[PDB]
Amino acid sequence: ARTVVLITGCSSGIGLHLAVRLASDPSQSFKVYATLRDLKTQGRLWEAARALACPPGSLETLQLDVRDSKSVAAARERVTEGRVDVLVCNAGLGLLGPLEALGEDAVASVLDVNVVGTVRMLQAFLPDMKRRGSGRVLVTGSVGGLMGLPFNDVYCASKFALEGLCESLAVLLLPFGVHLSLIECGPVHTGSPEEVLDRTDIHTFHRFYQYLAHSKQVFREAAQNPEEVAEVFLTALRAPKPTLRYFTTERFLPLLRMRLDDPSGSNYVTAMHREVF
Amino acid sequence: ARTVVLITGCSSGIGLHLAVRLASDPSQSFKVYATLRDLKTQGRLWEAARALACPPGSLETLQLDVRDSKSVAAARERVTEGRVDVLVCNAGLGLLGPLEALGEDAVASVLDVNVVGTVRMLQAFLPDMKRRGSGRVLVTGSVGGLMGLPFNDVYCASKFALEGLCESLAVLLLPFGVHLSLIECGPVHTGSPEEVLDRTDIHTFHRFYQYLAHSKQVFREAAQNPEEVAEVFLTALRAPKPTLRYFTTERFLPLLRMRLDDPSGSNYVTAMHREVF
Ligand SMILES: C[C@]12CCC(=O)C[C@@H]1CC[C@@H]1[C@@H]2CC[C@]2(C)[C@@H](O)CC[C@@H]12
Ligand SMILES: C[C@]12CCC(=O)C[C@@H]1CC[C@@H]1[C@@H]2CC[C@]2(C)[C@@H](O)CC[C@@H]12
Repeated sequence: ARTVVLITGCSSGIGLHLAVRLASDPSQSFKVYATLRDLKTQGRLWEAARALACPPGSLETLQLDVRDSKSVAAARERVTEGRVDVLVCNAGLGLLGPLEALGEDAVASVLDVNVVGTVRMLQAFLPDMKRRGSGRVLVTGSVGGLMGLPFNDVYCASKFALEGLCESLAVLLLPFGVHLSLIECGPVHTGSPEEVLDRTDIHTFHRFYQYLAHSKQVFREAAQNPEEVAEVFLTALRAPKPTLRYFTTERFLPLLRMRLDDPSGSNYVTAMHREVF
Repeated sequence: ARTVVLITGCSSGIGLHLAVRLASDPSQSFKVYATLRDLKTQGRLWEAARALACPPGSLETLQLDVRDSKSVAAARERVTEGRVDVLVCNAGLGLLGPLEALGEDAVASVLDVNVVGTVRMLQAFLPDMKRRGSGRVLVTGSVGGLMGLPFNDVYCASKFALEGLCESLAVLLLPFGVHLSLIECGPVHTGSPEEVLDRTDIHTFHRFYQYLAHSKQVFREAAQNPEEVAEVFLTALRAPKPTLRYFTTERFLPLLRMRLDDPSGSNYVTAMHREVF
């Protein structure tokens, strides 16, 4: 009857706002499983759910740790309807800093949550979709998945990885009737200094500050409401033939095109260096 | 005096051929540390070294496991010259199959060797390069880093990740005088069926066969000599101002451009589906 949606990473941000947008939809078309790594963070989702007056039974929370394939399987068994019509792979971690200041565990964690975590969800959920010959997968992407950003080396690695993962899968899934799309987000309004200085050189440290200053100004001028981003997920959801990629904004497309039409990377690296520094 | 080169993944392929090309250079400009995960595989490198008559002391082998930051640090201490002029990040794993048939450990291993392994090398070696204000980093890339290939979902994820990692770093390293370049390789002439069938559906299994058939024909028609690929690394090495990206072939550039100029991904996914299936 209803469209069953399971969303990862609902404790804040896009995931939180998408979950309550869908559950509160005036048409009541959606049953939403909002999943979270730590149940102690669920308060914010329930406060938003109340604000939007989600009908009882339109929204349920599950604990799901995308690092643990047992946790993934336990949450899938909790989908009482026995299918997922829309899977939204949104859990993700950022990681910001000079590459040599990043702990090895932090690097592996970002990769595990952002890439392997999405692999675990797709392994768990794609089979029943392929069998039914139907289902929609939406994956939260980033501008940092489409072009490299300084001091985001590992975050960008992880978001570029989701691009390759999803594009590869889409080439195969086409004749199966299962549609996968990336939702490419720019900024969204959702170590300490001594720590970082201890792990890098003064010149890199200064470039980091410059990057942070520029980033803050891009964010204050350009950040989108998660309400507006969530509606782009909805657009993808309802598209009779969805495309592989949706963009939540036109903002970064000129930078992207400059990347796109000089494959040597020389124009992009130059332009981004000037843009930031 | 000599240009000190440390290359990862020298047991076969590009890494093996690049190592002996450099060590055997008639000019004797290069001292090469060819590194390998398992020393039992070093025979092939030494057979090639003899064939090309590398002078004694032009080539040394080190054991290096890019999964282990202690192994990385132990090999760096073995660079008797106390600097690395050229770091070649080439170790890599493939992974081929229906996504749901891939073991979780195999997925994590590919990511660890191909992405985190390269992060470990850059963390270990970039600091002294930035300090000197000089050094060249060359990273073995792939066509699968630039466009998604069906049944290579995790391999492509890993090779897309190297793109984001390197591009992000290049934006920063520009004013430091340290130059990083990807060398984008097409095919290079360097589970059992019951296993895979047990882990997927018959229809995906059949698409896998089709992909393998097409792949084999692309390889037989298009595979390059690693001798020819190694010379593209040399070109990058010697370029007074290197670009971010070198391509070893023009072959896949029409497919890439079609990807590049439809950001929605719709033309690429369609064209690649038709190309393979
Ligand atoms: C990381 C930031 C800033 C913080 C964030 O939420 C993600 C966002 C993605 C767009 C980036 C931006 C930093 C400034 C950049 C790099 C602009 O120059 C162009 C794209 C911007
Ligand atoms: C994985 C393969 C085949 C095996 C290999 O060594 C890597 C190589 C990269 C180019 C791929 C190719 C498979 C066939 C493809 C997908 C062609 O259609 C275009 C690019 C090709």
